[PDB]
Amino acid sequence: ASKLPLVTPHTQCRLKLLKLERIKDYLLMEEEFIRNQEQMKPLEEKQEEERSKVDDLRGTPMSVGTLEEIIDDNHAIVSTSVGSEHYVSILSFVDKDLLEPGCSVLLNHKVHAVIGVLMDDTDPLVTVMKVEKAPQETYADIGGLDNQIQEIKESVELPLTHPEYYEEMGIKPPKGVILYGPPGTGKTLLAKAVANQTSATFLRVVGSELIQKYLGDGPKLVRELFRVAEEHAPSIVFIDEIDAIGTKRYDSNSGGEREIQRTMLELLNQLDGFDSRGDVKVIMATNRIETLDPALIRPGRIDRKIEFPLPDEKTKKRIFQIHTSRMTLADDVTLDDLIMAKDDLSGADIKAICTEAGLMALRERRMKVTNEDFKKSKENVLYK
Amino acid sequence: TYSRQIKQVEDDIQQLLKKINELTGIKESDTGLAPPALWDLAADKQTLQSEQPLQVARCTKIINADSEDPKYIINVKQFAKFVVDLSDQVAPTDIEEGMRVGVDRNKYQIHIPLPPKIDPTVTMMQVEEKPDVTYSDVGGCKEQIEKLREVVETPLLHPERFVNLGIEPPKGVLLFGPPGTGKTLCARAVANRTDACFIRVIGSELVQKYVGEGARMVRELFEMARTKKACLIFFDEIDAIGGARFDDGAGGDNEVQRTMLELINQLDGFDPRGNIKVLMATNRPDTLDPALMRPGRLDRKIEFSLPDLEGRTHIFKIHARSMSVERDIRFELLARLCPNSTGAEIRSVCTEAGMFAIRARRKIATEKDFLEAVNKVIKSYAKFSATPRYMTYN
Amino acid sequence: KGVLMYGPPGTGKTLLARACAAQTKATFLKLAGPQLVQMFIGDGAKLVRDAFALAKEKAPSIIFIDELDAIGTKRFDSEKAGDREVQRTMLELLNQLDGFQPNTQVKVIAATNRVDILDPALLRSGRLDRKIEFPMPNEEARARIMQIHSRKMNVSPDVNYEELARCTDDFNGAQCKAVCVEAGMIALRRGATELTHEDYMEGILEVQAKKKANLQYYA
Amino acid sequence: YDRGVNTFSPEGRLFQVEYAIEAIKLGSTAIGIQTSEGVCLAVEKRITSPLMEPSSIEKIVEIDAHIGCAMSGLIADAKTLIDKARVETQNHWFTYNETMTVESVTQAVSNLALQFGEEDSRPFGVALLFGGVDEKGPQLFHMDPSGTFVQCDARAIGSASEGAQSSLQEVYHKSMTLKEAIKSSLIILKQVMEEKLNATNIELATVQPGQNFHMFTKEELEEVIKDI
Ligand SMILES: Nc1ncnc2c1ncn2[C@@H]1O[C@H](COP(=O)(O)OP(=O)(O)OP(=O)(O)O)[C@@H](O)[C@H]1O
Ligand SMILES: Nc1ncnc2c1ncn2[C@@H]1O[C@H](COP(=O)(O)OP(=O)(O)OP(=O)(O)O)[C@@H](O)[C@H]1O
Ligand SMILES: Nc1ncnc2c1ncn2[C@@H]1O[C@H](COP(=O)(O)OP(=O)(O)O)[C@@H](O)[C@H]1O
Ligand SMILES: [Mg+2]
Ligand SMILES: [Mg+2]
Ligand SMILES: [Mg+2]
Repeated sequence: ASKLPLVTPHTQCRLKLLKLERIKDYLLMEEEFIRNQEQMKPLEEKQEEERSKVDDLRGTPMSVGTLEEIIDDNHAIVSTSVGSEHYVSILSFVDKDLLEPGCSVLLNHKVHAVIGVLMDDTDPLVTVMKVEKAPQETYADIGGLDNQIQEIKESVELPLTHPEYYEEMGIKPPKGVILYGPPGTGKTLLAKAVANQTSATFLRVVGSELIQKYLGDGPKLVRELFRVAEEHAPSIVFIDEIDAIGTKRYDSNSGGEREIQRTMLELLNQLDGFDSRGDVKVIMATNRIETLDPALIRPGRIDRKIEFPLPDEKTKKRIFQIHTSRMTLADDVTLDDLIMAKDDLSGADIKAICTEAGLMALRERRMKVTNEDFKKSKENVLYK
Repeated sequence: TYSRQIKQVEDDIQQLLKKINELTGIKESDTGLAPPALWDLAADKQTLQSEQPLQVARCTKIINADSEDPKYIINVKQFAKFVVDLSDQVAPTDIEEGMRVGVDRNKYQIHIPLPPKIDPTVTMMQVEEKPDVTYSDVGGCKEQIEKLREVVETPLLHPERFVNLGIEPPKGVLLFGPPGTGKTLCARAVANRTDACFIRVIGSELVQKYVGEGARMVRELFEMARTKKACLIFFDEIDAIGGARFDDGAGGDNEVQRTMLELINQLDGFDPRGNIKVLMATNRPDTLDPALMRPGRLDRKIEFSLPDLEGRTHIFKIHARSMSVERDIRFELLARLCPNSTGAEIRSVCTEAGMFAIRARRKIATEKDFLEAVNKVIKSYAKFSATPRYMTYN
Repeated sequence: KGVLMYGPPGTGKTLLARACAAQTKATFLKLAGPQLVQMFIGDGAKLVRDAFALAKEKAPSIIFIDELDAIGTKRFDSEKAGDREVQRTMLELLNQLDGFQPNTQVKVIAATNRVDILDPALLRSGRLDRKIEFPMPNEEARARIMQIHSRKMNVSPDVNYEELARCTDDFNGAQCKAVCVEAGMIALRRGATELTHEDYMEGILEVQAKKKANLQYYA
Repeated sequence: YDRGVNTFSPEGRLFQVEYAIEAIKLGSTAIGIQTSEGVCLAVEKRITSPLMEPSSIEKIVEIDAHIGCAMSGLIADAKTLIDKARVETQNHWFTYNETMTVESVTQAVSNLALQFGEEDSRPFGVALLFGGVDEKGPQLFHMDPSGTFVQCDARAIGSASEGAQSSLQEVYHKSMTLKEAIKSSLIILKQVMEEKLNATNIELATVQPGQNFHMFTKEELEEVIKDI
């Protein structure tokens, strides 16, 4: 376990041979070094003798406790599960480093003395807000954008994969990335390919669900959220639809906008706090970019501002080609009549038409998709 | 040449490490304990010595005493209350009232006094650790650096020049301007340079769900503040913690105002904080309450505006000192291109201007690379720019 | 029965209380504003009757309240929301102060700055009897207060507190105190030992706290 | 949140005219020097495009045969005031049969400079240098978006104004000559300018007691460039 971190010749050399031969002699020295201790000091088994001596110290009714202070000379005040706290002492098999206020520990039944500490059963919300797997396909699924994708790899992926380029430059990566445009323009869709691509611990949160009914529960949820993001790894925090904190008012919130405000203040701390931040990236996305506070949008808090335009028609045919790739297209159709049907159709619109047309074929048990499928299909999708 | 001969002679000793280190005893990965090779102090003696003579000594809280006699009045967590006594090992001196004491479970007598409650969420906002921000790095507002630093550290580092002159130094100071101007970044150089308890406070963390709840947190903060001799209390973004009182009709924003009034009381009146210096910083000061803005609480009043030309050039020389560039560029040209601009924007231009050299295959940025930063950051992001309604602070 | 001081907050309201605390050799008792505010219910109420019961025991005793507006907020009718628990404690303040079974043993000194906040039920006639405002010092008192705080400094007789209080209008005792300390620091910056008039003149400039923006284009 | 346009500062002064003090800082830099030999004047163009015609833009424009001006800040607003000055000279000559003096021009524009409001709309984002030769010889003035004006000897106005003033006070004296004053100016111009100096980046005009207001062109100009 972490015996020798050096690998640097990386060849067939007498260097890499003599490494092990040295460490060979040291590990044999450890073997026959400890071998004499039981040869001339049997006196025990030492594999379970001292171990069950510890387990003969500690009783089987192991009560579960929680720290609240520390006095260094192995005694402290520890809170009971009832609440009536004590002033017990602490053992020598307690390996006194994992002791923080509020931690779960192991106590005696009788004198309630601090026997051991307890590993904490994670947290329900960490898994809830924690994204497990890659959602879907890569960046090749998107099509048409091809410029800001270089922007997203630029601020996000390239800092991860090539931390040589910033160092030869004498520079750090940009901090904050924001995404804005018309709705249905693939804003979340790009983040799915990011969540495909990355190996970092990924988090995703809607801007709508920040708001609470309890006072300060929002900002508390923020503080523990950034706690979770920082405590894990090179992490990617995504926020969708952050305008919804400013647009809609809900009567579940006891406070009005002057609690929403305080929520945005605590978040505004967590972007640009004086504390050492660490390796957490921030991707934001919405459609109403003009509405929120520009104080969150200052450089220092967000560096990169990324608009998503409406698709041009030669990109539209590409998006049709993507959403018609694996499907049994009957050759009755022409996609170019389908392009100019709406002047300002989204990429959600194309897939809506395609999938709904597949629903129309599955009404008639068919396998291929004909022209009138699209004819009545856009009647269903667009006009209502 | 000896391809397998290095690999298996490598591998049998990489395994033979573990094959006898299991015969040492590090194994049986636990559920919360310690290394078996370490605990052996409490092995035969303290196992029956720190245990079998040792009591539990349940901790309590004193109500009060009475005259002529000990006849102490104890209090516990949930249960009833007793008339109790000392031990012989302690004097009745430090058995003052309202004090936590360790007390046996049988005779119910006092063993040792205890420190009172600290409420560890307040303990968390002690920083314990310093950032690296140099006064060299906040260059451009050196008069503000001086005018602040003469207030902050000079009595702490020299408590004689104020005394022998015969003046009491001020205690309170706010810092304010538009965002990104170097308020928080400026505070980090103080937390760098300092030595005493630097207890930071962000006001939205005081937003509680119960009533009076943050108000007691204020009190406890000043309790452990008065324990220390000299202590620096930091206040970030105090507009959440209070604008003013404006109440009309149904009581709106009632709860915040009472905590603000407690903050007033802990600052001024009736044998105060003494040697406890405070430091606020806001974005928009215009919202703030006048009695809060009364001196004796917020004496020094430091503005942070944009640098004139030379501070901006200096900020170019701060963020731009450590990047591969063309040697023969000039920054004064760029500062001419950035009239109304913060140093965060300057840094952002530095970091983007590197990325231009990172775009194709260049190692060092050029002047026209900087120009490629200027129009994009300054003029293409000019829809947002966040500043001008904060110049008026609305 | 019941004195109330109100006005601008820099007028010195705490200062009288700690003065009279030195004056009388009686049971002085003080209160914070939000001190009578608890998470649970009725604890502030019991906390009230403990204080008036203890001050009931100490028959020579006066009670001080600072910042009554924390609790003394005027009532309102509203559905769906609206606090009550503070107004409970406000009600035992009203009755337990005055009403059924009165007494003449305690004297009440209250301090606030804003009056319109207050429920007029505590401003009746006899719960709070003598309501006095604290105006701003006219000019001569402004000379007098910086004359007070100018005591523990090396002062060369370069001072004209009449000039100082005339060139300093619209200030309070806190600000006039602050010119004294800031002149006490400017002279330390120039390293001088005694004080001159311009030290005060510049201390005024710092206490006023103007925004510098390049104005030399007048007159 | 929206104040009125006639709102005084808490410092006392204003907001919007004070913002026009900010606005003129973005303009191209300009240098005029009053020498007893005569007043020289120079400005850059801030050349943008190769496809741009360069001579379509200028900052030198004259009012009379002994009065020219130099503008900065905003541009399109200034020509109104230029027209007012020219009209003013033609009134003064029309009724007096003599030339209006340069200072009396300057006050006449400066009275116009602060007249906006909400009766009978906003201030002006320009910065003006006034060259002329009256009976008191060479004259050079500088006015304000506040309408406050002054006589200067060598004033640098624009984006690099304050840096050029420092480099200007060290080199100016009362006994300058015009030929050294021109080259002296163009050195500082070449310093503060972005692009490489040529015969197209800048333009000049001088006024003499002897001859009229004359504007230079790119034939007599580049000799000072090669002989900088
Ligand atoms: N350029 C595109 N290429 C392929 N599919 C697209 C494109 N744009 C949008 N879509 C389809 O539209 C759907 C909606 O994408 P997404 O939700 O990311 O857009 P959005 O702008 O984030 O929507 P919203 O504005 O509702 O958040 C995606 O599942 C995607 O398949
Ligand atoms: N004078 C300066 N020199 C160098 N960098 C600066 C300066 N002022 C601000 N910055 C940059 O601004 C960023 C934010 O600084 P800081 O957090 O202090 O802003 P602020 O003035 O506190 O406003 P806010 O409270 O919104 O953050 C820092 O990353 C720093 O790089
Ligand atoms: N003679 C005086 N008149 C008025 N104020 C004074 C005088 N002497 C000192 N002061 C100032 O008055 C302040 C008293 O605080 P105070 O104004 O009572 O707070 P508040 O009124 O907001 O409770 C002191 O801090 C002191 O600096
Ligand atoms: Mg979406
Ligand atoms: Mg900050
Ligand atoms: Mg007071």
